Parts: sequence; C-alpha cells; structure tokens
Amino acid sequence: VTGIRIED
Amino acid sequence: DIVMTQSPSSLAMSVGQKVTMNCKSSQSLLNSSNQKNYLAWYQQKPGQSPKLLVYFASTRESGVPDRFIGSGSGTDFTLTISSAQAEDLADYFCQQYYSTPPTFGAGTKLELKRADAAPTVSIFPPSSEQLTSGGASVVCFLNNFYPKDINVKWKIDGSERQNGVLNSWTDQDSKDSTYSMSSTLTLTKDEYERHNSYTCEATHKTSTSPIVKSFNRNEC
Amino acid sequence: EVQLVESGGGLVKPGGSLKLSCAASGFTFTRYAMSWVRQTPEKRLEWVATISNGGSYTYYLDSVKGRFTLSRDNAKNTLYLQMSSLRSEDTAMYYCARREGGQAGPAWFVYWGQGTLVTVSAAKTTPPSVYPLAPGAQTNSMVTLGCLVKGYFPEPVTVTWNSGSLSSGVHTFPAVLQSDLYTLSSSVTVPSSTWPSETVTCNVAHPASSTKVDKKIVPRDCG
Ligand SMILES: *[C@H]1O[C@H](CO[C@]2(C(=O)O)C[C@H](O)[C@@H](NC(C)=O)[C@H]([C@H](O)[C@H](O)CO)O2)[C@H](O)[C@H](O[C@@H]2O[C@H](CO)[C@H](O)[C@H](O[C@]3(C(=O)O)C[C@H](O)[C@@H](NC(C)=O)[C@H]([C@H](O)[C@H](O)CO)O3)[C@H]2O)[C@H]1NC(C)=O
Repeated sequence: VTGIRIED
Repeated sequence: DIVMTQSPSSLAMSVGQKVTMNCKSSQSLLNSSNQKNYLAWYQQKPGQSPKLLVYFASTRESGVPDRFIGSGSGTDFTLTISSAQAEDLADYFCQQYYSTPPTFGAGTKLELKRADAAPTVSIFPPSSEQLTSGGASVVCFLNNFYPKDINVKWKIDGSERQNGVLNSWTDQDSKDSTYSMSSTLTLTKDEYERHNSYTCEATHKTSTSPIVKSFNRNEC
Repeated sequence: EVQLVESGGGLVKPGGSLKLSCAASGFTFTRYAMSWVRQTPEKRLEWVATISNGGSYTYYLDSVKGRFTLSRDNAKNTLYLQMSSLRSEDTAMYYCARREGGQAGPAWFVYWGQGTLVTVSAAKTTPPSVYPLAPGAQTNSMVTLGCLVKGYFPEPVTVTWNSGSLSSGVHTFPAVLQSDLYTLSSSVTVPSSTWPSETVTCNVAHPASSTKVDKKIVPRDCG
C-alpha cells in the first residue's frame, strides 16, 4: 500500500 | 497540490429559486478504476463548523436535504440547490481528496437577492483628540447599499492614494439585506496637515456617476 | 452520537509552542483516521495534518512540515497536535475531524469539532483609542454620526450607542488588523432635528484592558 491511513 | 476554483465568490438568491454553484480543479479527480470522482461539498453557517453535504461528486450524506444536488465529473463539478431556502444561506466549499494534500476552494457565499440600493456615503475628518496624539484617520462610511460590489477610492488633493487605507465589510443585514462598508485612511498628523483637499469617492451600479464626498482641511 | 472536543488553543507569541488536544466520543477511535483542518481569518479552509488509526504513518501540510507534530493516543481516544515555531500565518481556527473513505489517500470529513482558536501575535494588551466622528449642513433629513475604535489588542470591543438606546440605524463594521493592533468603526444615523440638540454617546468597552470610554459626539468647532 502507498499512502496508507488505515492499518490492517 | 491541486487548485480548486469556486465560481462565483458570492451568489444572490431568492427563496425557492434553483441555485447552481461551480467548482473546478486543476487536475482530474476521476479514478478510472472505480469511475468515481473525488470531490466533496461542505456547508458552513456563520459561527458553526463545516457540514458535509455531498461527497463523491454526487453522493449525498445522510440527513442532508434532498434539494442539494451534486453533479459533474473530471475537472468540473457542480452543486445545485433546487428550491433554495433561507436556511441554506451559508458558505459552500468544495474539497478534492484525489491527491495529497486535501485542498479546498475559496468558498462561495450564498446571499439574499434584493432590489438595488445606492450607498449613503458620509465622510468624517480626523478628530481633534486623535490629532493631539499625532495621528489622523479619515473615515468614510458607505451604508445601506446593494449589491455588495463597490469601488471606493481615496483621493488627496486630486491624486488617488492607496497607502494606509483599510476597508471593513459588514455581513448582509438580516432586516433589509443591504451592505455597509467603512474605509479608513490613516496617516500621521504631519502627513494630514500637508494636504488640503480630502475626497472619498466610490462607484456602484446604482449610479453611473461616482458618489463623491470631500472636505477641506481648513473648511467646515 | 459522535463528539469531538478541541482544547489547548490560545494566544501565543511568534515562535512560541502550543499543543491542541482533541477528545473523541461516540465512535471507535481505533477504526478511523483523524485529521486537523484550520480556517484562516479570511475564511479559507486549510488542511493541516492527518494521522493513521495506529499512528504509524503521519501526513502533514507542506507549509507546516517540521514544526507541527501529530500524535495519537488510542488508549484515551485523544488526538494531539503539537505546534512549534508558530508563525503569524498559523493564527486560525483549528478543527478536529474524522477522516472517511478507505485505507489509502485523503477523504472527506463528515464530523467536525467546534474548533480551537489559535492567535499568533506579538502585540501586548493595549486599550483602544476612541475618537468621535462628526460630519464636516443638514443637507439630508438624516445625519450620520460615527465612532472610531483604534489600536486595541486583543479582541473584542463592545460598541453601543447611548447604552443601547440607539439600536435602529447602527452599523458596526468588523475589526481590521493594523500594525498588530485592531481597529473598527461604528456608524449611527439619527434624525437631523435630534442632533446636535440631543446627546449621542458612543459607548466602547474593552474587557481585556478593562477600559470603558463613553464618547460624546460634538459638532466640529471651527472658531
Ligand atoms: C503512493 O502514493 C502516495 C499518495 O497517494 C495518493 C495521494 O494522495 O497522492 C492517494 C490515493 O491512493 C491516490 N488516488 C487515487 C488512486 O484515486 C492518489 C493518486 O493515485 C496520485 O498519487 C495523485 O497524485 O495518490 C504517495 O505518493 C506515496 O509516496 C510517498 O510520498 C511521500 C511524499 O509525499 C514521501 O516522500 C514518502 O517517502 C517516505 C520515505 O520513506 O522516504 C515515506 C514515509 O512514510 C513518509 N512518511 C509519511 C508519508 O507519512 C516520509 C516523509 O519524509 C515524512 O516526512 C516522514 O514523516 O518519507 C513516499 O513513500 C506513493 N508511494 C510510492 C512509493 O510511490
């Protein structure tokens, strides 16, 4: 992911 | 950094009339993988926080009135208010979330439409009490005019002066929908005594001839 | 019942430090990304920073990079915005908001807070100078008087005419910033038969310096 703001 | 352009800055409306707002971005907010535009609309009443109206260009948030319509694609987007109401008199912003950072537009004020009124121009010379402190503020009041677009000017001894001029605009009056603007020319006491003719003038759509108010420093 | 409470905003000098807190309720704080968006005195909405739900990845506005540090506390459901090296371009209303959309990229904000006001200024508390505005013939049936409230910090100043007796035909123009100080004007229009025979007094009160000046409007002596 590039630009993630919600981790799994 | 995407640039959002909102048109127009102010919007004169009548209660119940269809209202259209434009918003343009310097980039395409269209994601070709999900065919969805990345543009949101916010409403902001004075003294309150921005309230989301429509995201994804056309998808309306829960609770938002059905009269608000989101439309557009690519770089051009539109917010439409069918049968506009007096509760909808507010600021409207559009925001792109395609790219980082999130950018908003300058905003579009929704104002009430009323009949044109010419400004009531008054000019006031510096008070002697301010002159004793070595200052001199020349105030020009332009009251009860509409539309909001006015071109006031300060001229000293026949020459337009831009330095040391501050303007203040009131909100649209809630009883007559007019506007009032104050213009103050601030200059030192020694700077005020150098010149003799002070003139405040403005141009408005109500009068093809500019409204003029002057006074001589040695006349009353 | 999602709720966002901002605090910590206050008056600060340029270069000073300030930290804004944001308490969140009514929803699961760990499931959403939180953001700060500021609105300038010119009513411009400006995004500041965005933090992921776990705090691992933080995104900041470019103008603010290196000075603002975003920190999240998922144990107390509180968002923290550290602000250092504050500039006179940072004075704005700072809004706490809950990001929407998917895991990646920016998104719209449904829920906003009431916002903290942050004022960056080097001006000390200064009382206003209150000046009477008198016209330079009774041409019209109405006469317009005014009142200049100049050089005061901080805001606000209460301006009334005859202690509220003059309400109709009163225009109080918003304050403007001149040389790190504020200046507003107030105009009142009265019938020509009343003034100068009857008394029109401009009442100004600045609570920050605890100053109250009642200014009588006197026609301009020329002799
Ligand atoms: C992948 O793209 C992201 C941005 O994604 C977005 C956007 O908002 O631009 C989001 C949406 O998914 C997209 N929208 C769609 C698909 O509809 C949208 C769009 O596709 C286009 O990109 C729009 O132009 O894209 C980033 O570009 C990622 O690259 C990162 O870029 C930043 C600079 O902005 C950093 O330089 C970062 O580099 C690091 C590093 O390790 O060197 C990464 C660190 O995590 C980063 N911290 C962050 C970002 O929190 C750090 C910084 O220096 C900070 O100062 C440290 O706090 O630097 C880089 O990865 C991009 N990924 C790649 C590799 O292209």
